[PDB]
Amino acid sequence: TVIKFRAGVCEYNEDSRLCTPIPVQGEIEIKPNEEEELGFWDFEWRPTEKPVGRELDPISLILIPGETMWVPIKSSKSGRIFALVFSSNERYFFWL
Repeated sequence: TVIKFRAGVCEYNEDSRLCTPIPVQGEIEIKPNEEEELGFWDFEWRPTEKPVGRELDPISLILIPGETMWVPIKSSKSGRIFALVFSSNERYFFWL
């Protein structure tokens, strides 16, 4: 049952090395893992909403409280960007 929801991603700037929220809203897709093996609510994102001059694409997101660390706030001035980082390079940032 790949359900669908509405959230946002997080673009990064190499000139300042920062992770701000993307102006595009797009949407996510709740998924019960590829075959309900890890019970991981795979969240598939995709440009299916109203963008703002920034063309994006589908981004497979994962949710594991026992593997990827949950980062709702990165100290300093920050609204609410839920970012999950594992250890190698599977670290994505999201904002609602």
